[PDB]
Amino acid sequence: AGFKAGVKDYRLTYYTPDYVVRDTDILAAFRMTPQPGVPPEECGAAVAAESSTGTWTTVWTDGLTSLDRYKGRCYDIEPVPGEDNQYIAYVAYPIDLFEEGSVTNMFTSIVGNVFGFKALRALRLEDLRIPPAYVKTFVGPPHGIQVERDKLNKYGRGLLGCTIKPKLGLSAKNYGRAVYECLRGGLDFTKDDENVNSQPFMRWRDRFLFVTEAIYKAQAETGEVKGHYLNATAGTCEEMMKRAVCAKELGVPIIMHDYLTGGFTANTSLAIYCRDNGLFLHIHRAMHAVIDRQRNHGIHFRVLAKALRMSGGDHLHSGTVVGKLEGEREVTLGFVDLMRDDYVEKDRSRGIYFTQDWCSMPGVMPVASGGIHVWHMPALVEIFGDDACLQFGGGTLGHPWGNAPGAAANRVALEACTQARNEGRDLAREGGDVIRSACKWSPELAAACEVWKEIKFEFDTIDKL
Amino acid sequence: AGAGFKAGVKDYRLTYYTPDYVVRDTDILAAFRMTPQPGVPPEECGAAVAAESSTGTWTTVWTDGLTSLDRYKGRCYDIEPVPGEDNQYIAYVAYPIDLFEEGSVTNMFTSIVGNVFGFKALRALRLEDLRIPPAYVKTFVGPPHGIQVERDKLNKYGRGLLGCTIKPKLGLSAKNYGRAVYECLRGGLDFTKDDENVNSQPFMRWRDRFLFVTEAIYKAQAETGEVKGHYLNATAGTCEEMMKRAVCAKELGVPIIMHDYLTGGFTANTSLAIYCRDNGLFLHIHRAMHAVIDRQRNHGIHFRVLAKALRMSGGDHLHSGTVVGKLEGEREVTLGFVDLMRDDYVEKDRSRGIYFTQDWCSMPGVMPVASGGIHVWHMPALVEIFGDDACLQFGGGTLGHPWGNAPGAAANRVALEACTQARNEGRDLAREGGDVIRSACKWSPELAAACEVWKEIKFEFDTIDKL
Amino acid sequence: IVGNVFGFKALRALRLEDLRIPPAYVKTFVGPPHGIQVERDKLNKYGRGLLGCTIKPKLGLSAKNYGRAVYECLRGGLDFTKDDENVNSQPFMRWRDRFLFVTEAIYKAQAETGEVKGHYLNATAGTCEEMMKRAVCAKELGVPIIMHDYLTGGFTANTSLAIYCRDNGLFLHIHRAMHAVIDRQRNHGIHFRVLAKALRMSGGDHLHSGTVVGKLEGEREVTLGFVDLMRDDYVEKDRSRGIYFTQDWCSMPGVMPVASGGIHVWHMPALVEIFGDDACLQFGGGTLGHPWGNAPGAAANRVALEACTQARNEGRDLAREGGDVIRSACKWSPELAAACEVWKEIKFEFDTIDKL
Amino acid sequence: AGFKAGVKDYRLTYYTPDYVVRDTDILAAFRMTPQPGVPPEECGAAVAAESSTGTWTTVWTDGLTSLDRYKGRCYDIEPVPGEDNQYIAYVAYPIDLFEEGSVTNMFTSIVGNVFGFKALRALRLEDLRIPPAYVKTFVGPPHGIQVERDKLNKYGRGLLGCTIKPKLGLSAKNYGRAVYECLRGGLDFTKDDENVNSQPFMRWRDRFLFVTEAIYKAQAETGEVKGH
Amino acid sequence: MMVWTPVNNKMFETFSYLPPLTDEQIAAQVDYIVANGWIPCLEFAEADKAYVSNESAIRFGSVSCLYYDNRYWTMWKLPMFGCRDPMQVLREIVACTKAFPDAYVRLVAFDNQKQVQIMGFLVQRPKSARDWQPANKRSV
Amino acid sequence: MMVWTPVNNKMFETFSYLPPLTDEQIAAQVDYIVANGWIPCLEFAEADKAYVSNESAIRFGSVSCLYYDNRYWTMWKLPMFGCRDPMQVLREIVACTKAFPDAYVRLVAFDNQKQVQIMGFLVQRPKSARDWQPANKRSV
Ligand SMILES: O=C(O)[C@@](O)(COP(=O)(O)O)[C@H](O)[C@H](O)COP(=O)(O)O
Ligand SMILES: O=C(O)[C@@](O)(COP(=O)(O)O)[C@H](O)[C@H](O)COP(=O)(O)O
Ligand SMILES: O=C(O)[C@@](O)(COP(=O)(O)O)[C@H](O)[C@H](O)COP(=O)(O)O
Ligand SMILES: [Mg+2]
Ligand SMILES: [Mg+2]
Ligand SMILES: [Mg+2]
Ligand SMILES: [Mg+2]
Repeated sequence: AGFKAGVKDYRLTYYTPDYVVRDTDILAAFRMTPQPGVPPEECGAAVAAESSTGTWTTVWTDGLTSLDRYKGRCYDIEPVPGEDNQYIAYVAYPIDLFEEGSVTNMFTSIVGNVFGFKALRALRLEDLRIPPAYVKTFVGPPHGIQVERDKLNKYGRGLLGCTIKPKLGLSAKNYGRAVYECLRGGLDFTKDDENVNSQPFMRWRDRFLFVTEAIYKAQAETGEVKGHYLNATAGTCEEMMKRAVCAKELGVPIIMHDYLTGGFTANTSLAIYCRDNGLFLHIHRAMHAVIDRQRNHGIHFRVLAKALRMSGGDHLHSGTVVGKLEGEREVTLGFVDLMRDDYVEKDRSRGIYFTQDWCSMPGVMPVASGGIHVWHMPALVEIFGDDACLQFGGGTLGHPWGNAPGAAANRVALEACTQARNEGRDLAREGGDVIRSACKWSPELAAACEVWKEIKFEFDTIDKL
Repeated sequence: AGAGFKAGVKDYRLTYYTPDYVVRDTDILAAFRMTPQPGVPPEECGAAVAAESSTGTWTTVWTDGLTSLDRYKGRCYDIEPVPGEDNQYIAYVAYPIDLFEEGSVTNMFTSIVGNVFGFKALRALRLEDLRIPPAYVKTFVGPPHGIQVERDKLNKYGRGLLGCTIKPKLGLSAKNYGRAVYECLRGGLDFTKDDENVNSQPFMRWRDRFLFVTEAIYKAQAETGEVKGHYLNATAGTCEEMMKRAVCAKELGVPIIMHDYLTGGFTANTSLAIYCRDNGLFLHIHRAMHAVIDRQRNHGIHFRVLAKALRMSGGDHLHSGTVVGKLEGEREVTLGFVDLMRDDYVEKDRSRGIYFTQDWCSMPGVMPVASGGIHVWHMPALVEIFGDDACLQFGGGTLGHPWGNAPGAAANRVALEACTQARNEGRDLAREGGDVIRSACKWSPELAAACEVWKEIKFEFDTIDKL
Repeated sequence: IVGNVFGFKALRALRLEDLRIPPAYVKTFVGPPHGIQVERDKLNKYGRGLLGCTIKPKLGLSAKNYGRAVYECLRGGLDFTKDDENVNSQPFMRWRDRFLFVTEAIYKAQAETGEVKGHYLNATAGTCEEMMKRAVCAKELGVPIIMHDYLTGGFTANTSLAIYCRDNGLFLHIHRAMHAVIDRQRNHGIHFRVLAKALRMSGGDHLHSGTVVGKLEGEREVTLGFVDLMRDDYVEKDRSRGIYFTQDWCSMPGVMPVASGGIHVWHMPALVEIFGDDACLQFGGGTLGHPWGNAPGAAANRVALEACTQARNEGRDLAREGGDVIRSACKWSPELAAACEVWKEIKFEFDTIDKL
Repeated sequence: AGFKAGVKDYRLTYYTPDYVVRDTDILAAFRMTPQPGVPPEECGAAVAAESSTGTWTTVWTDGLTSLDRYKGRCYDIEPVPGEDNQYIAYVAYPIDLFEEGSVTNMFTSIVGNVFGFKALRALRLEDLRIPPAYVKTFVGPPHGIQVERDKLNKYGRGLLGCTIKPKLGLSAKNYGRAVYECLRGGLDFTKDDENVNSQPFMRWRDRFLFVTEAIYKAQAETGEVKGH
Repeated sequence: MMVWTPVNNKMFETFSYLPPLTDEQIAAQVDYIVANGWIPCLEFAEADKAYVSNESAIRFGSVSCLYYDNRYWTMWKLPMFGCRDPMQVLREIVACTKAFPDAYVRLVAFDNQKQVQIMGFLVQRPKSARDWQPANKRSV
Repeated sequence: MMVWTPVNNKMFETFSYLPPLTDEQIAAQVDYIVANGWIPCLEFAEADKAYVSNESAIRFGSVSCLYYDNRYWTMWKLPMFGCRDPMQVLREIVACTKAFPDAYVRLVAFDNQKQVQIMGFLVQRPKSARDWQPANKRSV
């Protein structure tokens, strides 16, 4: 075989339907919508080529190396039930293609250029099979669920959090004031809003200081370990690290990072710093829905969640199912398993396209947050079980009696539901009764229940399987 | 009694829909293409977007009263219906400058696109444009050098710059990389580059590559007597690895590195841009993953916003699309954001997707890079679309030449200079481009061979990202 | 001395039995960070052997469970616990989590008992940089003691670590993991006494010495010989104990011998008789295998040691009366009685490979 | 299954002849010589136990974790042809047992204590199967053969080296003198003897300097890349 | 509006925001442990060692993150490995509180697959304790 | 199963795990000192200075490794250099405890060749001490 200059079909090299995947290959499932007149085999082959080794015309340099060894391979194509022009194209990437420990590099190949090809109309990465041999190159999360519970000395129930509100506009001292009143009422954590970084109305270091006073006051008052996710998200790696360092020096338990808006490179650095200095790292998924909302195009959240598990985080927001932000039940249960568990079998009814073996990488604590209140508690406990953090921002700071009563109401509701489950009660059916029973001896819960009685979030789901 | 705290849920529009608000010259403005769920009034949907990207949540909080919501709240101040759409609106939101961390693109995105795209109350949402006011622009370091300084340091004037991605994308050894690089640069290309996904890998570790490529740069430069560079990829898994790679480039005395700003991220990118400013390295920006975000008309963020964000975060080059090559980019859309990348002042112009007048207040312009599936026959159109202030890149269009890299580079350089000369002489490249190329073929056998191989090759498909 | 010569075709087998390290060479070494006298002085512990204990199972315990086991062991009367030699940092337990929980356990047990406590935190690592990071964390937690596997980590790393320990006042326990690959066979390799001398020069406050009576090999006379080479300032030639050369240590601090591996309460009289007070005796299985748990296990070992020590001090012959000493102590110590019952029949008696 | 204090055979937990090895397990092949009266199954089990999770008596803490998940397993025993008391015992170790990137840790488990057990007369580690998932945790060699040839620009023949002699006793300048004369005659490399470090007769930095002069002299003279 | 009292209103992690558990409610929690095959265990502490504190941090550099004293309590006997009898757990609660009538005592359970404590709650506080409130006095 | 008590079960290093020493047992320990030619010495401390503590570490950077207060006690007179008479040691124990009836008192001996304390045990604790257990109450 000599060098022959010119354009030929991608499928001649990159469509290999008889390929048997290797246990070290990274696998991708792409929901692919080709342009009219582009065979799905060619479209799949183009995706495989331009995310691995190939370009639009034949290059002579292929001959200096072994394309068989390195090429990405479209090895299977599935039609999508109910769609005339949608296919699941499966692509295998040899492990040699990837930089060890770099989520950034993995994304750069797999989602770098292919989504903009004129030859396709839409493309969505649904899933990735990360093989143990690649998983093992990552530091992964600083601590993980088991270690987190162990350091906090908290067992037998979901954790409780709360975003301070209003989102922006509060002074540093008022932030600490709100934090102290929230924590002292029964919440384990509070947090900076994702967009609270450092601003004219409140500079970060002032906030860290006042919040630290509040954490230690509430802890001493209640006798329970308290934390507040102090935001390290910043414009530069240097500012981000300065903020992490200050939290270390204050001896406080937990910081947060917006992994998508800050980015994987910054996030991985931060996760490593957290591992080395024993800080918990809460991950906020700000901007995920720009990428993961639409069924036909983008990247499903389950891939963003796997990427975060690899890059590093002790917590990651998972959605609520029942709250103000979208997340269908089956989809959510699927990626929650992918975040927490060591081994997750293929299960298309939950959007799990590949069996995923995490080879002992620590599990990430799912955080259910956004538009939830006391009446949601039974469903949340039923959906998530104990290994989750449930967060009530407005559901605390919107309580008619203030933050401490608000926190108490949420903590009462959680513990009542937990007790009821433990006793054999069915939370899906008896949840309303559990809450109403608790209302009899908890005036804080009764007041919360009254204010939010009619409030539901029920809309047509966009991100359907 | 005046206004007390009243617990409970009320409509967002009672606080966040302010159609009579007169925007301030320091406000950040956002244009959102919004698709509400049935039964959600567009005013309420716009108000929810404004609220949940600024100060508000789903129920009334008492803490509002400790501060001034009027001072801090995002405001949906206008709603435009979309011609040809029954359930699409442009919602305009104004954000006070106080909401944003100085110099942090990360923070700006976190507010404006953080949570609102996932709201059950909407079906789809797309950020079309942002008005970045001079008072906020001034908080950013911005690009390490910019177009004028770049040309000045390179001593290159009067034509587009020429680049080229080495191929195959992955799988080449460090020495073969430098071999390909030398052969490309010596034939007349100004630059070559690492593929976006070439970082450090088992088949080729980064530092070996940097070394061999450095030998290739200096060989080609001495041979041709023209300044040469190769965008060495600093993209990495961690900020520490990224910086180590930048440092090595600095110590080798080479001109230019690259970063994948979206896959690496804005926090890392801004850090790198600052390092590049402080050590006089050019920073080429690859927009890997942009199309995940910017392809679809109904949902995501238009590339023009991603381009503004990069200009603020910092980069000397940013890929702009080709219009005519293998990747999508409609002409009018592209011309619009190219102006937003390069120019100091760009007037509102909806016919090019420019929703807001944008004043860059002397922040340096970013060099557009047209790359992807282009070859010699595209040259007239590329020169016509972009003018001189662009870098045109031919990866396959160089390494796919039947005679090898140096002849491939020569063909591209000949085509560019012929088109440039023709334009300078008064010729119309849109009409006479084919003739210009054919004339050059008579005295350039390298060009003739390139023209023959790619004669029939075009990329013409229905456009997804339409205005 | 051992670089190339062992592989020469012209020989069938070669074993380095001994080295005479002259004072003029001894004086070029920093040597052990502290040594026996300083160690006793900083711990405020005198008049009896020290007691240690390896946490078990070797691998597979979480950081918090490690600290849990540690606290229960130390509070019952053990002076020290330790990471297993192969406990470094792993998926089931990362090092820094362990260091933190173990620190809580050390301080809890110390406050509870009113005796100084320690746990040898393993600084053994894949790189010098990781090793140092682990030592630094121990320093910053204010805890007394770390450990290093000097042979698997290596002499270059070990010497560095010993110097760090000297400069920051950390005790350095040395585990001899892999020594038996080298020192087991009579015809070929390097005898342990040379490996012990090398360690003393490179630096360590403790070194494992064998038990004689436990699960791992160590003949009595051989052991007594190298124990003297580890502890003493001047050791005369004595071929009946494998000492081929008179060794003058020229005031280099002595290294504390650590008797560990397959030993239990009934071995106590022999251990005290063999080693005397200047040794650390370690009971891993012999603590965590007690039927009532770690604290009772520790108490049984501490009772046995103190009874034997008292008996020796009173003029009793531990070689002959040891069983009687233990049985007498059983009458007022239910913890010891329960330990004695479980391990009554357990002995380790096999043909010795490493014979003189 | 409660905690039962006391000593039991290692083989009850650590001899698993029906175990199917996982593709991520580290495997070891031990040439094992048991003491008389110690069954090879028990001896192999002892080796597996004491290089992984076990000690000489039952510990209660096993119950807090999953021994099945973590234990080393003697999964096969081969008799050695021509030997009455020698066996190859095969042990599988879960990947979870090992620190990523640490040869030190791997050796510490597999060869740390088991070679000294009274219950065996001799033991030799013949081989290890390092699985890709563990290989991938290592940085590995700085360059490797291909990169080495590429940086040296040397292809198509073996490379030539040479240890300077006498082993010890030469001065720094005489070291450089010997090196220059060696390299200029056609050797690619020379080298310090293994035991040449820094010593009274020749301190390291003096040697590095004189050798550097010699490398560059021979390189300029021959036109071939030289090293020491 | 009722005001959550900051005096003396100490809590005790899981279930301490509910009314004090009846014997029937405790028995039901024990049934839950056994039904799931978890390992029951009792832990106890004297009043001075009951709540999280910071005293050891005096010995530290800048490494106090997630370090607290008094998280560990003292084990009562051993974890009840293999226990499939709720009555056995209840009898150990009686034995533990009898031996230590002035101590804080908590019942916990371990899962050996996740290797983590999977449940826990207080079963005894000393009668001398006055740093806590009855359910109806938590707010005023 | 007996449970080792964590309350108030403070120990005192060598021989504190044995039943309290009789006068005959103390005399035998003194005979051991003299037989070996070691230097007897008595040391004492008031209750507040008896047990190892950390208070000075407040003045430190990251240098608290193997630093504890209350390791040093107060010397009774001088070490009894040249003493070859056990009765003399016993008489000094009497004199020391008479002068300080409420103090902790320990008997130690020094070896001047190794230059280290070579033995030691408590010979008196204040009768007001209640932070320790009799042998048969150490477990419950
Ligand atoms: O800014 C907010 O809306 C929140 O602080 C919740 O506030 P409330 O508790 O007041 O609703 C969280 O950041 C969102 O839940 C993020 O969404 P997700 O978890 O889906 O990423
Ligand atoms: O990986 C590639 O395909 C390229 O190297 C071009 O190769 P060829 O020159 O061989 O076509 C560029 O990265 C794309 O142009 C990126 O797309 P865009 O510029 O649109 O971001
Ligand atoms: O891993 C082990 O087997 C031990 O923890 C002992 O455990 P047990 O107390 O449970 O026996 C020690 O490391 C050995 O004593 C080392 O051998 P040596 O001292 O000869 O170097
Ligand atoms: Mg938020
Ligand atoms: Mg590319
Ligand atoms: Mg061990
Ligand atoms: Mg040699």
